[PDB]
Amino acid sequence: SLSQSLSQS
Amino acid sequence: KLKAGNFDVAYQNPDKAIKGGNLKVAYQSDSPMKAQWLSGLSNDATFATMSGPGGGQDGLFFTDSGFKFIKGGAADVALDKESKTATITLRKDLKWSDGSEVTAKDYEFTYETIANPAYGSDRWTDSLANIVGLSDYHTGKAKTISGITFPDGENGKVIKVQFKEMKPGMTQSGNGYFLETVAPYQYLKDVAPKDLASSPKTTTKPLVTGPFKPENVVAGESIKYVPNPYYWGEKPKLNSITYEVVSTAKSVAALSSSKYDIINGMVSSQYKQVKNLKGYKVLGQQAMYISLMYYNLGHYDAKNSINVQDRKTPLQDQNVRQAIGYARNVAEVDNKFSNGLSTPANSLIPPIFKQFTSSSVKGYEKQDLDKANKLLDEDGWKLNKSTGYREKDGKELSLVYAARVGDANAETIAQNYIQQWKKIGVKVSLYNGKLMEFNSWVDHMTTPPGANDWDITDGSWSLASEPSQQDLFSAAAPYNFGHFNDSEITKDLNDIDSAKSENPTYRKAAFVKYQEDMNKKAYVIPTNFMLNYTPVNKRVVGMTLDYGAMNTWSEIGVSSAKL
Repeated sequence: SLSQSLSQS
Repeated sequence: KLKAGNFDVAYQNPDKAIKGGNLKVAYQSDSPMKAQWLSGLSNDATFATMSGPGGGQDGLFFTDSGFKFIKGGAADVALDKESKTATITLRKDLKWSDGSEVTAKDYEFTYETIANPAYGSDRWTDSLANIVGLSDYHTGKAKTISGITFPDGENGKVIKVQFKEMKPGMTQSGNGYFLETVAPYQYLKDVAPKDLASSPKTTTKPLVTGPFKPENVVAGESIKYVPNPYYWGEKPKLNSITYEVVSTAKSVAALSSSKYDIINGMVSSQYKQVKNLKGYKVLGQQAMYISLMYYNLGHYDAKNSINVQDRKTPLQDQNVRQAIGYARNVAEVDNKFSNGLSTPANSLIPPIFKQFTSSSVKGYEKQDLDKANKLLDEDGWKLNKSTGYREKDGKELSLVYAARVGDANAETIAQNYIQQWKKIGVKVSLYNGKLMEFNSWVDHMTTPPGANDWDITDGSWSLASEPSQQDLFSAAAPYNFGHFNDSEITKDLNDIDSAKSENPTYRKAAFVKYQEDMNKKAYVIPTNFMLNYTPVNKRVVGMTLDYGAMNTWSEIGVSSAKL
């Protein structure tokens, strides 16, 4: 992805 | 037996796609959808994924399968080494979904939504501090961003970004040193900054640039996408795409009933169920992903954008941080529950980054209870035989573990770690005695100044597509959830992105040193690498996970109608 994103798992 | 990338990335369907059709997609999430169409104001992977048909929060650049920028997307980017600049050229026919023009100001405005603290963004980074004038804008010293200029004015199509130094990742999407999205300034300019995140205009009623537009958004639940007639590119085949959240417990049944054509984000533990569905083809690839255990080591000063490593805790001792890492049985857990899809991580750089991952770096992938016990001993944490826990100055080594909700095994796995910590004389309890809901956890982690009521937590990331981790761990980044600040680590991070790291041999050495130092300091402990899988109904035409596939929302269709 173009950015770091928080994942639920 | 760990599965290898011997999945197919594409479902090459021999049946022709119809004209029209209604595709049904879900993202597996036990927490409600958080619709936020502005990239700078959104922190979560679930919505970033769900926004894909709409343009992925209005991403500008096409890439190859290695994430290198190519020409021909909504915009092109060109670098000039000796001026230390990037020039972004928006397409002449790039429009918003109301038919208005996307212009240079829309690109600059993205930077304001992150850098002006009045919007409440959590995405300030030291990477952004490398844009001339942007730090001074961020602190309110300057009212404009001097390093961002418009060769053909605010209503032209060209933006120039001036850097302090060039960075090797700048040829690659996800580099973090320049942004890749637009925000509709003319639509949003009258919204007070503090109100923008909650405005209907960024949630239920956005403007977008992608092949589809969100006709309706049901807050917390779903998006109804229809074709966007102002899209510059390939006209879609489908009449609509619905995108909905589905709970972990309802996912498998939703495939059996053909409710969803595609479900994204499904957990490793459900793979055995999904693989046996004859109506579906399962695609897969290495995940651009890391999970890791965080220690709470400080607080975040938002006014001055700095992580301050001042928390008084036994976790300030390196031996304690290391011991707690060595005590976990990550491999045992993965072997029991993950169906071969989760591999204990040896470092923070995942295998997808083939050049800069280091397979020979040693981390905490192998349980070593003997080593953990020795470290605590030597740090003065002596076992009280009467209680079975270690002490110093009559103070017990007791910690709070903010474990998160997950799949059917989440509570079991958390308790498995608590029991391993008991074996090394560390008393660990769950935060408020139960697993934490995800959206609550995110708030708890990101809201400055940080909380003091947890010691250990787990995080996981859908990583940016360029391997530098400045935007996870730099001193100015709110995403450094445990708030460590270490000159050795800061130098390591910087060296990875230095001019000398334009040479890939030098950059490799820099990534190796970083991976080693992070494992030694143990401010965080790498947990898992993953292979991702995605079930696709056999009626879907043109589906592929290929990272170089740039037009999939326009190309994808169905070969027969849904019942």
